[PDB]
Amino acid sequence: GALTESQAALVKSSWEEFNANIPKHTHRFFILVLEIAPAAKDLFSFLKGTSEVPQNNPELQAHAGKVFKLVYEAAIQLEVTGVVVTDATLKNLGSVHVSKGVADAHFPVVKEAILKTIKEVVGAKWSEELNSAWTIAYDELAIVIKKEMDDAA
Ligand code: HEM
Ligand SMILES: [C-]#N
Repeated sequence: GALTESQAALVKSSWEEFNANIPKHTHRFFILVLEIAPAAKDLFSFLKGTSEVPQNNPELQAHAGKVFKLVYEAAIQLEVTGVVVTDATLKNLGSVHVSKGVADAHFPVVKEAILKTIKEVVGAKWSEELNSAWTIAYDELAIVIKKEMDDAA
């Protein structure tokens, strides 16, 4: 699909829609995660010892926000420039994932959790053209972090 001026326009628009509700979209995101894979719970410091996913935990919200911002930034960067740029941040990211016991097969878990989360976020405006646009942008960013993990291991 590439990322036409028209496709980028579509990702920006849908991300703005996500940020518009962090405590919701972020708790939803962790539930979609634990749906696709329950065992994942022991990983998160703020999930351990708990029985259910905390709904107003600042640690949790700050965490999941950061995750979606990163995927959006990635899509624009693709339309403008044609690529995703690796920086200091993406590299520190890669370190912390390894400390915490995270692997590559974990990644389609967090992807589907995000496509599903955005399908839920844009509702009827959903198009093939848009699905195609977020899919392209995750894939392209995941490719970059997995790259930094393997490097932190
Ligand atoms: C493109 C995809 C992904 C993005 C953009 C992303 C982003 C992030 C960010 C920004 C942090 C916090 C770093 C800090 O400031 O110290 C983090 C922490 C973490 N991530 Fe991810 N991540 C991705 C995929 C995954 C996957 C697939 C898993 C496995 C389920 C995972 C598990 C964790 C855990 C356990 C922590 C530590 C949280 C703690 O105990 O406090 N991440 N991630
Ligand atoms: C990352 N969650």
